[PDB]
Amino acid sequence: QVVKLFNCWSFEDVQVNDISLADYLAVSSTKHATYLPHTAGRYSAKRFRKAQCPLVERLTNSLMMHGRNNGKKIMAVRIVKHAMEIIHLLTDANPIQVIVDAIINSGPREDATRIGSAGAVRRQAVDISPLRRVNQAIYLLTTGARESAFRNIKTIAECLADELINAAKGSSNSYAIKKKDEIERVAKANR
Amino acid sequence: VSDGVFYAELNEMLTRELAEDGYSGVEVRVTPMRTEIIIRATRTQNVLGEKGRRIRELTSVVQKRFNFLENGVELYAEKVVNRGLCAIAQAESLRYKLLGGLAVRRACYGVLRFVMESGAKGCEVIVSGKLRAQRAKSMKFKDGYMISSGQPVNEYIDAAVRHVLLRQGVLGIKVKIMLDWDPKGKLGPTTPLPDLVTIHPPKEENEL
Amino acid sequence: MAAADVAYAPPMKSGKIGFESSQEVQHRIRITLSSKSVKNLEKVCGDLVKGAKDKSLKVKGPVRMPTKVLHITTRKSPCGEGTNTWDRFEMRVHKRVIDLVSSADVVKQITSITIEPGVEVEVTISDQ
Amino acid sequence: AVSYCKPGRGLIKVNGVPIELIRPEMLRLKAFEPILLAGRSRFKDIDMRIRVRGGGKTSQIYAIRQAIAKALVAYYQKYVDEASKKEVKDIFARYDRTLLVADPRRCEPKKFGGRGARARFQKSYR
Amino acid sequence: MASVAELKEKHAAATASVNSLRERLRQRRQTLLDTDVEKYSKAQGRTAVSFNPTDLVCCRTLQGHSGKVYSLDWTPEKNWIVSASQDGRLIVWNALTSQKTHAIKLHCPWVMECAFAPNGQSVACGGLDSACSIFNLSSQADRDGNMPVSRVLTGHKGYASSCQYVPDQETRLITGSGDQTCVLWDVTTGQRISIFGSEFPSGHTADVLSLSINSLNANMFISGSCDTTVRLWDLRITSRAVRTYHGHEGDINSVKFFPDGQRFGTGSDDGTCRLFDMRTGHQLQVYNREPDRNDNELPIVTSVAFSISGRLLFAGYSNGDCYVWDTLLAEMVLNLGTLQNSHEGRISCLGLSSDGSALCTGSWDKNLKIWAFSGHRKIV
RNA sequence: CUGGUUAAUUCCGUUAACGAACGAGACCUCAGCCUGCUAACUAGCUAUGCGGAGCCCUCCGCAGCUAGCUUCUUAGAGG
Repeated sequence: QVVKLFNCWSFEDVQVNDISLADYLAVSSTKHATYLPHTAGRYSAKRFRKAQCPLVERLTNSLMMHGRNNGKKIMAVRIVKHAMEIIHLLTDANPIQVIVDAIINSGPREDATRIGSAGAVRRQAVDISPLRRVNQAIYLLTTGARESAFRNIKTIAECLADELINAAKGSSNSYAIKKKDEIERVAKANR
Repeated sequence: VSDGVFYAELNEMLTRELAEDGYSGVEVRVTPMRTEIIIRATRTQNVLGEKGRRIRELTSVVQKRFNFLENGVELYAEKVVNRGLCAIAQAESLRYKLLGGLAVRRACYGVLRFVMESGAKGCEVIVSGKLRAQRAKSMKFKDGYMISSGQPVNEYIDAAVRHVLLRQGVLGIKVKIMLDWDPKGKLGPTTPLPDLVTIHPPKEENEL
Repeated sequence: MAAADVAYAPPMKSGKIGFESSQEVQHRIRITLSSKSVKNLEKVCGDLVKGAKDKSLKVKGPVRMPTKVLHITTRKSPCGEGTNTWDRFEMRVHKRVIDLVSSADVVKQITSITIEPGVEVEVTISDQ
Repeated sequence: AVSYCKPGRGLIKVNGVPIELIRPEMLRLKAFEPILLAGRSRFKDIDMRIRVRGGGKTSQIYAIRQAIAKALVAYYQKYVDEASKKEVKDIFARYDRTLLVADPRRCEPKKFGGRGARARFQKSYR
Repeated sequence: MASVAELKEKHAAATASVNSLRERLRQRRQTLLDTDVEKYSKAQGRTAVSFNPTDLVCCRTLQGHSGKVYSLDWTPEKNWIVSASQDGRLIVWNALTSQKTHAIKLHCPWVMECAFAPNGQSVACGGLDSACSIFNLSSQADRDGNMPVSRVLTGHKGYASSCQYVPDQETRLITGSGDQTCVLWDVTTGQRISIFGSEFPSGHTADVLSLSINSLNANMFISGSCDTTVRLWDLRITSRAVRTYHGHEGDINSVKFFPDGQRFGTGSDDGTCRLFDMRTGHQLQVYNREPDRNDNELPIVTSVAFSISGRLLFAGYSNGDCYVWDTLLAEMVLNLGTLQNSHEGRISCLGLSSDGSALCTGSWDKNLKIWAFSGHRKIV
């Protein structure tokens, strides 16, 4: 067997509980998954399931960027990798499973676009088509970790682990869950 | 770079001497120590004059100017191979009416109206405003085909320019022409090149 | 056993003088011909002809090898002024083609020079 | 004897493989693989096919890649070993095929057109 | 030799001269070759002793060429079949199991020309690229096909369209090529020993898409091309391209000799396949599907091959079937039909084994089948 | 005008029109233009040596246009 993925963690044991979200969360690729970094142009066809994924690719990838300045994906891959081992040592559970718990908790069911029509501006609440859920969620988890790292003596690999474990536990301490249920609260109300 | 310099320095010198000049266009190839300078011209006569002093004094200058090596030179006469594709005379002849005038409009059509008659397939003549010494109004008229730009790089367009110092006022210009190409046959116009065949019944016929 | 210092001596032939004879054994040989034009289409055709000539002469020299590229690309917003976009790359190659013979006879030099096909091709007989 | 070289290419930098089959040691610039690319995840991209296959001792790969950064080096290195095997064995055609092969990519840096502050993000004004 | 239909006369003096010369030479030749034709094979064949059961079926199904399988030729040992495909790949297969021994990534697309050497050593193919590259076969485990002293033997102006070995290695090439010319070559050196160049009818002026080597001494060879002629060229002597038939309306996109050597089957792209008798020098037989109802997607087309006995012609067409014919009788023995259950595709090549036991068909659908007959009579 | 399509009076299908130019595309350009090769070697690989190194087994260096071919380099063709 000899599982790879940084050479320490499996990924075909990782369960996605939300059936709708699961069918867009690729933990398996054409031969099986891996995480080793690249890119691969498949564009953006619509209606249907429409792309292949990796969460782990999105998450490091949110980190290099958000936030902010200066860093690189080699640094970002390193921080995800450090955050994943910090997560495993504080949960004793596969950190790929813990990011899936964080993404499902941090991925709002409904969202709230701002439309001007007639003489005024309404927001009537909208869909959030599941790649957008996955993302809002990752981003908020990353922006939280970034924000926590800016203003605390806590490595961000730790801060990412800290935000990710709080989100993957429903804890309103997390920026990502707190913004998720803020968004669902406005989207549910503005009808 | 230094091999480059010589092409550029030489090219201007051959252009300036070969300016107004009532003759017709002027290649130069400069082989080790010698200049061919090929003039395509009727009034080959004034430049040569045989033996004398004439032929050498103009040359000699170029050498002492910027170039090269303890010798003499050579000079050859030519004709010209249906004039369009390059000259001076073509340019000057329209200036040689744009001296004294003549209906300005007539020259435009007229210089174009010739050349087409010798084939040309398009020709575009173009003249600077300040006709009647009023405000500018540049003129066109172009007949037939003709392109410098869009079609392929190898349409083989003669295009030039010239200038006209009238008394009162400049009358620019830029004549263009696209005809057959440098005398030996080697037509290739405007991509695609079509051709099929007619028929085919067959028993003898084809390549195509 | 051991003790190796390696030279060439097949005999004969090496790149520094490609030995041939006679004329008191020819001790001349190293010529380099570097032929530099604007346009390729013309060059190639001249270049091939040199290769052929060597082949005829007695002892066969190698064909054209055409090496590395010289660009000056200068882009000016030509002017207005003000002109500061939709500016310009007119970009200029000049190309260098270096053709040897294995043996540089008296006879080679003289045939090659007399009838020399350069129109725009600038070709320098060279030189120790 | 044994030495089969099929030369891939995909990004700048050139990998010549002459492979004589034995124990699974890996060289680059004729120097040991993990240690030359010490501290890298992209280094283990290469390592992927000299484990996973169920062949370990069947490839001693001797690799030289010359000229460009740390990152580039892996993607090429890999391709070659697969392609060579496919020619001999038609049953390990499903070795080449299912484990990913073949991208030039062709998206290595792009033209710089004028006005661009980088090349393509035209000025903040004008 | 082929009667021409009444055509409306023109009243020009100059042409009559044209008719004069042309008709004077062709009728004078027509009265000698024609006389030898005692009967036609079909007429004579009526009161024949019968054929045995035909029982070919696909015994095994093979796969591995990347693109469309263009061409095949079987090896003399009865065990290898090669084959070349548009991707540039050349595969040598042993057919029964179907194991792949060798593969070389050869070069061009349009590499529709793989042949087996009489020795068994080598293959040639080539196509777009303008060369034929040779390759020895070895037992070596490593199998880099590409280096083992290959060689670009040939240079043509245009695209190699056909190649074939004679009965020997020493004359490894007899070619007719897109460059138009046809050429005989000496192998090691690669020099063109001689060139044969002739005409529009007659020689071939246009591209040779096939030629086939005559079976005997192999004194002559017949070629086929677009100029709509089947032209045998006298290789052995002065090389006046010797004897010609131009029966066809359309390309004779193919040409294959009988094992007897007596006939060749002209498979052409024009909506018939025809058989031409080289010895008598007249059209012996016509293979055509005369009723308006009996039409397929395309009428019959590109390629032909013979049984060892010569009784059967198995043929590939663009329409995707094979109609099997009794050559002598003129009957169709049978229809063979293969693969899809809707939508067409070319069957471009079909080639007999050396022992004659079986045939391999390659198709654009990207599959191969080998059909075989075992036993004298029906199985079991 | 229309009907459709497309970056594109782009092409098609209609039409009181039938053409026709000029832009666009095509074209020369560069990105991967590669690829098996034809071409030569800068150079690469590879061979053979030899100065040594670990303890010709393994490894570095350079040696001779010395041997050949090649991803590099390079021009072409095709593709």
